Amino acid sequence: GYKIRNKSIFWTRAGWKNNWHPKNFNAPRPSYGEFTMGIRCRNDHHSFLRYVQTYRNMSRHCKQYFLGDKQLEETFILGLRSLFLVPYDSQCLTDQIKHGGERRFVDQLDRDFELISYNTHPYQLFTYTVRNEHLAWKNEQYEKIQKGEKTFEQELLDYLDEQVLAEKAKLRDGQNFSIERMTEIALHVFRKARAGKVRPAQDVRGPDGNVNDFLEQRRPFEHPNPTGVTH
Amino acid sequence: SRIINHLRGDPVYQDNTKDVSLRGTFLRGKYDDLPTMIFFTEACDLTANWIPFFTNPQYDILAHRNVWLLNPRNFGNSDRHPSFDLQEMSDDVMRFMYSQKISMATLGGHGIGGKIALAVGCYHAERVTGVFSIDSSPMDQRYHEAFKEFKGYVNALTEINFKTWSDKDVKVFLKENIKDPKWRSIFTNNISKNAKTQSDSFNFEINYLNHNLNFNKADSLGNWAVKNGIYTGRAHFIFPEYSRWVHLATNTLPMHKVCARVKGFGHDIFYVQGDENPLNHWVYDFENYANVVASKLNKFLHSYDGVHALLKDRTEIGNFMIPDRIKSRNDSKHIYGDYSPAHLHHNWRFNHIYEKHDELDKKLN
Amino acid sequence: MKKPMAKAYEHPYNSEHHPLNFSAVKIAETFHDFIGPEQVSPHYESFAMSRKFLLTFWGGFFVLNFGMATVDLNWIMKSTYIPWIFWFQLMYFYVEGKNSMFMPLLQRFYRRAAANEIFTMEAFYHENIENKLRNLMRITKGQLEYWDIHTSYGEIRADSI
Amino acid sequence: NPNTEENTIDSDYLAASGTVEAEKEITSIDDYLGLVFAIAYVFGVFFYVHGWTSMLSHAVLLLSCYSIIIMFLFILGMPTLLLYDFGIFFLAYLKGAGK
Amino acid sequence: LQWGSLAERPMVDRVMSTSTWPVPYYQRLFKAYPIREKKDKMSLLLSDIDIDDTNWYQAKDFLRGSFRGRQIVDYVENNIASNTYILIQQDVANMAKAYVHDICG
Amino acid sequence: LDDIENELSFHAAIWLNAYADYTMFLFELEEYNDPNDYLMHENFDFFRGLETELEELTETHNYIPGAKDDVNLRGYLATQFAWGKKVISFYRHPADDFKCAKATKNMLGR
Amino acid sequence: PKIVNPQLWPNPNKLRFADLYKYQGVEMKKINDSIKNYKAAKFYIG
Amino acid sequence: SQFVAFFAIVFWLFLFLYTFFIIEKHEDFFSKKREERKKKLKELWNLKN
Amino acid sequence: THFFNRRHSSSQEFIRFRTYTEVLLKISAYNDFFYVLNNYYYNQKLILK
Amino acid sequence: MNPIQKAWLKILEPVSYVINEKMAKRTGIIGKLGRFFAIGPREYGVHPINRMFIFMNRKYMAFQAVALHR
Amino acid sequence: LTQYVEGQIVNRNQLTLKKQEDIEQYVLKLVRGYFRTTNKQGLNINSVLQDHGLDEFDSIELAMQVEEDLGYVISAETIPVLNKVKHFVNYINHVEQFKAENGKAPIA
Amino acid sequence: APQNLEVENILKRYHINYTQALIDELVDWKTG
Amino acid sequence: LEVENILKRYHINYTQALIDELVDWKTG
Ligand SMILES: CCCCCCCCCCCCCCCCCC(=O)OC[C@H](COP(=O)([O-])OCC(O)COP(=O)([O-])OC[C@@H](COC(=O)CCCCCCCCCCCCCCCCC)OC(=O)CCCCCCCCCCCCCCCCC)OC(=O)CCCCCCCCCCCCCCCCC
Ligand SMILES: CCCCCCCCCCCCCCCCCC(=O)OC[C@H](COP(=O)([O-])OCC(O)COP(=O)([O-])OC[C@@H](COC(=O)CCCCCCCCCCCCCCCCC)OC(=O)CCCCCCCCCCCCCCCCC)OC(=O)CCCCCCCCCCCCCCCCC
Ligand SMILES: CCCCCCCCCCCCCCCCCC(=O)OC[C@H](COP(=O)([O-])OCC(O)COP(=O)([O-])OC[C@@H](COC(=O)CCCCCCCCCCCCCCCCC)OC(=O)CCCCCCCCCCCCCCCCC)OC(=O)CCCCCCCCCCCCCCCCC
Ligand SMILES: CCCCCCCCCCCCCCCCCC(=O)OC[C@H](COP(=O)([O-])OCC[N+](C)(C)C)OC(=O)CCCCCCCCCCCCCCCCC
Ligand SMILES: COC1=C(OC)C(=O)C(C/C=C(\C)CC/C=C(\C)CC/C=C(\C)CC/C=C(\C)CC/C=C(\C)CC/C=C(\C)CC/C=C(/C)CCC=C(C)C)=C(C)C1=O
Repeated sequence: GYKIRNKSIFWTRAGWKNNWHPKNFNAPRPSYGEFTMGIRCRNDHHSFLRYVQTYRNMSRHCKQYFLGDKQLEETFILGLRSLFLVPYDSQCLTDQIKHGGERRFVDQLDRDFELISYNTHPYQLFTYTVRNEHLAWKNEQYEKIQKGEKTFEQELLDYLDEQVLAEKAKLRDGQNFSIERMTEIALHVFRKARAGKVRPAQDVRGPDGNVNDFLEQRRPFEHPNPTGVTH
Repeated sequence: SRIINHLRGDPVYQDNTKDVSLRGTFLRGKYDDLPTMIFFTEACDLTANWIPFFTNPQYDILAHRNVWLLNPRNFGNSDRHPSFDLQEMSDDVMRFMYSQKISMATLGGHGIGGKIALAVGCYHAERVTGVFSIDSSPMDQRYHEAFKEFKGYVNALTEINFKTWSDKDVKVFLKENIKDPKWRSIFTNNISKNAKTQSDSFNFEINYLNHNLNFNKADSLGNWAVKNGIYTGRAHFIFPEYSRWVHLATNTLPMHKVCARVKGFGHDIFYVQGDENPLNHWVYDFENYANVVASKLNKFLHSYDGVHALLKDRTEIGNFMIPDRIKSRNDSKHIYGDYSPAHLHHNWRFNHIYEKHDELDKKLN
Repeated sequence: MKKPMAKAYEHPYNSEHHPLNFSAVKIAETFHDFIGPEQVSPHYESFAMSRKFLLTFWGGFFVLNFGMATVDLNWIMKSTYIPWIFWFQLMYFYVEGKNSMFMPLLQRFYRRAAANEIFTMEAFYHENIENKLRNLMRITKGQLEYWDIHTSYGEIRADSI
Repeated sequence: NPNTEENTIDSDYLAASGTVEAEKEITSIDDYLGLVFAIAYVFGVFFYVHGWTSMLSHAVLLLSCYSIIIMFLFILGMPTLLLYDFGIFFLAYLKGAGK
Repeated sequence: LQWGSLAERPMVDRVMSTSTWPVPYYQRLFKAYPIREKKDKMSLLLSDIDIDDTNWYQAKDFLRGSFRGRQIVDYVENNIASNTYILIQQDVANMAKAYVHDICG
Repeated sequence: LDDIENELSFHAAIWLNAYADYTMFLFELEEYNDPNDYLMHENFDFFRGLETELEELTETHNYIPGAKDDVNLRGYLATQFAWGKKVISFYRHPADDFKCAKATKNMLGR
Repeated sequence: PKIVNPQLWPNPNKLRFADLYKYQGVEMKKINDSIKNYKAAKFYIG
Repeated sequence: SQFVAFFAIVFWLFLFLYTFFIIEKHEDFFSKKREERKKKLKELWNLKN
Repeated sequence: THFFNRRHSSSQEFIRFRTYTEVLLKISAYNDFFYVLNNYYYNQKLILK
Repeated sequence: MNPIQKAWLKILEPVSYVINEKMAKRTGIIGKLGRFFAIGPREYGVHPINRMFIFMNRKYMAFQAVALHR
Repeated sequence: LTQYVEGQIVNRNQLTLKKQEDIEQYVLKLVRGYFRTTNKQGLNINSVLQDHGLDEFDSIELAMQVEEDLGYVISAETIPVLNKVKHFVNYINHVEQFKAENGKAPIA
Repeated sequence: APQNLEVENILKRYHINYTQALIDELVDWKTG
Repeated sequence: LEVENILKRYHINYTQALIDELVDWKTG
């Protein structure tokens, strides 16, 4: 498609693709015991234990609002680990960060936990919204099954199972029903089923099989254009 | 066999410009009822060179539309007429669509074939859903170095007399005069022997073409006249980054000048990122150029081709309402408001799908 | 099928119209609700080019309206002379003079060129991401070749005996 | 479209060019960023940046006259707060060991 | 429920429109988005992520919906000496040696 | 034999799940066209989850662009001709300050 | 309340054209969210 | 010239003389975690991601 | 910057790691078509061979 | 749609019957008058002032959160 | 004392092991119950958690579950040394011995 | 149909990537 | 050389042995 042509795109004054120690004038310089009277420094060796406690806090304080959903707790753990494994897997040399990458990431996670303790972190609100929509769709499938009715997902699977039998009963020269062939069969059914949601299937024509739907249409009288002029 | 169907005919020299019939290869799509696409190859280029492009499972173009690899007049298998007027050649396609029972079709082209495809949209816009032009622009190319070489090769090809020259004489003449490797191979494959080993001859009419190019006037195939007008429909242009035919500096302006609905670069006009190579004009030979052209072609056919001008994409069909001009409808007791424009079936003229769906609609009510 | 949970937690202070947290996305939605959608014109010529004579009348009407109202227009012209000379001689180089004199000052151009390349990348987003997936689909298909070998082991064992 | 509208192109890249200067290690950019805005109306008078405040008061340069005072007071307090951060040893940080 | 013809495509793909003169001058700037609803569509961020823990976790979720799948999950998590659930086959050692121990009979 | 029959089954189920991920993305990508002609909030709806990540940056005051991105490609494109060409350091917060100060026998802390 | 329809044109089917009927509902839904804020602020304002 | 010299002396040079950053570290657990994490993902890197 | 990097900064010679939101969307926000395609693959290849 | 528009609809219910039912479907001058003054939901009924407040309120509030969170 | 379990409020019960055989059975059931643990039957007393798909962060989740079942308050300094099944068994023994000798819980 | 298998097996031994269009053209080339 | 030409059109690297098997397939 399109590639960056500038060969010097990742060059910095500190080297190639260096986002851990950008070059500045006030560079770090060593200290000597014999010659140093006093010092004001905030660096310590408390980041490791703060990294462990922050995980326990962020994990436990978030499970307070999971209502015991076991599958949500395990999903959250996988997501929480992806946030803590950033310094270990990134291309950036996190052990070479300017003034200590360990302290920087620990203080960054503390700001996240502060929002977590108040149940106002955007990851939390996003989890509640996503899970509610998922449970509403699972409850819809459950209520249809209790009524003995067939779900829309089960009808697709049974329809896909019968199309495979039809395509393989004519495939005698070759006998490799590859995953590529299976996929394009399911995708073709999906495109017709997706278009069928906005225009349902009334007759044998099937989902979205009416040409009259695409003739000239007008807004209903009880719902005109609310935002702009029509003429 | 089944997917590749090229109707066999013999070129007929016609005195009347209206008794001209076009021949070509038809490629059947994967699905039952799909709109058709009419594609024109470069001038003096084989239609078969585009078969692997349009029948590539990776690109899967036939999943969208049926493809007609059609030859223009004086080219390949079609009838011969000395005139190369774009309006007369455009009316040839309309008689072809009628004889083949095609109501409306997508138009494509490569190089000069791109000009021909766009000309049909200029003269018959109501029969054309869209135009996809590959490495071309509606501009006077009589002074482009790439066209001058093609014009020079056709002139040198008039020197060969098939009656007196032997096969070895022709092979030497082509290698020495035609330095471009692709033009050389194309012109060799155009040489064919008639029935009863009468003699050899080019598939294209070399006399009629040479006079058109050598005269170098308004009717030349390199020229784009103001007479052609404006194309009002959907148009997409794709060409290499370093193309000898379309220069990115100024050769895009003709697209805005002729095509009314072209938005600009990055929306309807793209360049394929590539190196400087005089053979980059033939995008189907290189996979890098072909992959980008095919993806942009699939995007055009799927979402932009045959969509109303004021709609963004095909996704807005049925959910976007277009403003109406006042006093535009015959009904006097009409409350003017926004409407969604009507989109019709691709061959509604020659089928009864509207009559059949009317009766199925009454069974519901 | 096991009975799923009735509902997850519902935050008592987060709504779709009044989101608790802030971002430019919600401001973008409230902004386009204010200016409204794109005012699509159904005509064949623009409004200004079709009413050039009429717009010229009202343009000069309001010029005369201001001119007839402003009795002291000459006092405003003279009071504007010094700031007109001052601000144009002071800012000439930074606006226009830099293009042919001592320094170019191409900072604003560099930002246009970076945006033009980003615009092009977005235009080819489909092609670039599809090429990236083809390599992942190649690795995925390479791992699926092992299950295809084991499925035929039963046929090999049957014919081997 | 952040890539076609030159108004957001200028403002986005300009803001990014300023915040990246936090790598120069002056101090917390979250602190002095507000001082940059006030300072920009002292020297921005040269570029007429104060034009949008012409009707906000009876003095066109009201915001600029306050900003030069803010710029003077907060710059004067920077060395004072630095000596406070040093502590009682602050004189050793300046001159070093006595003689 | 009706499915129509598998050989045909949706009617949206088959409907078309052509232009004529005169033509509206207006060029559309943006796509209309009057109502902020994009339900039932998956996020396009899930594009080119490599294999990870979410793959074997979601595999068990869908496998446990079947009888045969429940047997596979319980057997793998109990009777397979692997230090990870991200199973990667780079050799046929365990495959070939499992065949020679069975084809002897 | 039943040990590898169930091992290769779960192994295929993992990579079939990844195959379905890539397939369903290309399926959803068909409804996405002209990324330059969408509104700001509609483009973020296609890429659901980007608004949430943008809110986390705002609520934690990580308003330095590209600080939590491993490859700030946008940062490199903006600084191709910048004086003192540099990008923001990884996970740099605008409020943190690691400045030190020492007193030695020499002046100015030397 | 019921709205008198002149019936000068047939309205589109709700199942075939669902997007045309949604704007009215989401508009009142926004107001309901604002009323929740007005009621919850009774003790602070009071 | 005076605009550059003002900020280059009041803020840049002034803080260069009286402040600094130490080169010694008190903790280095990121370096050893990244090495162990790299061995855990060796099989995936062999597939060339 | 966030919208561009999260959609254009990935490369094939590096591993793209899943974020928190991308974990929740794959596991708890899949649509019906995704659910069908996985069970369709599992039934045809792992069960029905 | 807002409750004030619904309150208008309850009061204009007899007026809605005279214009929409009787006058609107007639022909001539009475028909043109009824179709022009038809009663229902408003076309282009959005209030830009209300929308202007919502935008500036959300934009200014995001600034308050940054300036206060120190 | 009560917690939600699948949307239902269930009273949480605490265990008191006070026996070597019961501590080993609890830790094995604890580690096997974790959804990231591989080769659950190959897990024994001398099993390194790394060999079963567990890292430093999984030990935190396991230590968090020990506080839920036993009522312990485990400090952040102790968690990173629990990398084997034997380590959990010895730590639980040390906590029971400490409370039996000092009459109070260890420092948290 | 039978001629398709003859060409496909020939292309199979040379481990050459083949498409149905190529086979249809080769088969048409044989009859032609 | 018709067999060579169709193979050339598809951009398939062909050996001399393949061409002979195809020619023999048609002639035989
Ligand atoms: C009691 C008696 C008195 C009352 C009686 C009643 C009288 C009422 C009068 C109202 C008249 C009817 C109103 C109709 C609409 C307004 C008229 C109009 O021309 O709009 C069409 C015109 C576009 O129409 P179009 O053809 O359909 O658009 C097609 C394209 O999309 C357009 O863009 P494109 O680039 O794609 O296409 C080309 C484009 C090229 O032209 C342009 O695009 C213009 C480029 C300018 C934009 C650059 C950015 C600068 C503006 C940024 C925003 C500033 C405002 C917000 C900030 C401050 C907040 C308060 O258009 C043209 O070809 C030429 C355009 C017209 C000629 C030049 C116009 C100059 C005068 C109009 C502007 C007045 C400015 C203020 C002066 C008045 C003092 C207050 O609108 C504009 O260009 C902007 C004007 C918007 C309205 C504001 C002014 C309203 C009053 C104007 C009255 C007539 C002028 C009087 C003063 C004349 C001084 C010389
Ligand atoms: C250290 C910086 C300099 C400090 C000196 C004092 C200030 C300069 C005063 C005179 C200005 C002439 C030089 C042009 C400078 C243009 C720089 C510029 O405007 O930025 C463009 C630049 C990007 O635009 P560009 O187009 O790529 O720039 C290239 C130029 O267009 C052109 O491209 P270029 O590659 O050729 O530029 C390279 C640069 C090379 O500069 C250097 O490398 C510096 C030289 C080495 C250091 C020497 C200074 C040593 C200082 C220590 C000694 C001090 C002792 C004091 C007492 C002791 C105290 C203890 O310029 C030169 O080549 C200078 C040679 C001058 C040619 C002279 C030929 C004979 C002319 C005879 C007639 C003269 C008539 C002049 C009329 C009156 C003046 C208008 O923007 C930035 O870099 C932004 C960051 C700012 C950089 C740091 C601040 C430097 C000052 C920038 C101005 C303020 C920007 C910040 C506010 C922005 C708005 C919010
Ligand atoms: C017109 C306006 C005029 C004024 C304008 C300017 C305004 C100035 C305000 C600036 C800020 C002032 C606020 C100071 C905050 C103090 C807070 C505090 O208490 O923290 C303690 C803190 C010391 O604690 P540390 O450093 O953190 O650590 C301590 C070590 O751990 C400890 O290590 P160690 O145990 O080894 O140390 C041993 C011990 C040893 O100490 C000794 O040397 C001992 C001395 C001998 C005692 C007598 C022994 C007698 C023995 C008799 C024996 C009798 C027995 C004989 C035998 C009997 C037998 C039975 O040293 C100490 O610990 C004592 C240090 C504490 C002294 C506090 C000094 C601040 C007093 C300020 C007075 C005025 C405040 C007014 C503020 C009102 C608001 C503006 O004090 C400071 O940090 C002082 C910082 C001052 C820096 C700011 C200077 C700003 C520049 C001002 C002058 C500008 C001149 C140029 C002007 C140009 C035009 C603009
Ligand atoms: C008008 C709208 C609002 C605008 C607000 C202001 C916008 C500012 C936009 C960013 C410009 C900031 C300039 C900083 C220096 C950039 C150049 C650089 O990094 O030096 C590298 C330079 C340049 O090296 P170079 O390699 O990058 O470029 C060399 C130039 N060429 C390539 C042509 C050879 O190298 C140095 O080491 C010189 C160090 C001198 C540093 C001087 C900095 C003084 C100012 C910084 C402190 C200011 C504090 C102000 C805060 C006040 C708080 C109250
Ligand atoms: C608290 O934190 C903050 C915010 O929240 C985050 C902000 O948004 C903001 C930004 C502020 C804004 C975006 C608002 C900007 C508003 C501005 C500049 C002025 C607004 C002016 C108007 C809307 C004009 C209104 C016109 C009128 C009131 C006159 C006409 C109305 C009349 C005569 C009605 C008579 C009034 C009454 C009877 C009073 C009773 C009150 C009622 C509501 C009764 C209404 C009755 C009926 C029948 C509708 C700030 C500064 C802030 O500090």
